[PDB]
Amino acid sequence: SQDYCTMLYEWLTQGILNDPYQEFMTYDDLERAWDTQYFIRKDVLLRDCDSEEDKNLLFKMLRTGILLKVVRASLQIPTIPSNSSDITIQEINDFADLMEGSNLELYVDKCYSRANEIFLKLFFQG
Amino acid sequence: QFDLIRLNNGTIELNGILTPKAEVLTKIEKTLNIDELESVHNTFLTNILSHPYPTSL
Repeated sequence: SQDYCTMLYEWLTQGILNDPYQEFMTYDDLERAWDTQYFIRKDVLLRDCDSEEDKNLLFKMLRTGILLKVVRASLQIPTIPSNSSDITIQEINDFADLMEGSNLELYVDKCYSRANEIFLKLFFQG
Repeated sequence: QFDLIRLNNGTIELNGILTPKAEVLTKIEKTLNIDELESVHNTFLTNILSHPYPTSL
């Protein structure tokens, strides 16, 4: 799980998804090019999402990464620094620990919040 | 910095400006290179050459 959670980490904290082996819960179109379509890979999801809580989590996770992707695109930066919104998101060290308990929910909320605060700062003031 | 492209179907769609003015919020010369300068020259020729007949005159 180390690589999977690494892939996830970057998606959630940087909006960076690099999935040459198609493992990830999501992917997009466009491999001008702004009409990005998004896809949910139901078959590789961590949670089946037949429950409201998991559906809500899934979408928050997608938004997190999407908001970050937009910021990177607007700023034309490869990465969003730790010196941006003052939220530190630790790496996933243990996948199972993240799956255990509502750790995804809090982890993602932190991630989401960072994506959201950064996004909002730029959109409102920039 | 609002350069739009007019399409023949009447739609005018922004392009080359696909950025929020590239504002960075938290804080350098827009010069032209050789081909860009050459392009400006050819652009001129196009602007007049591509401008009822010329023979009405």
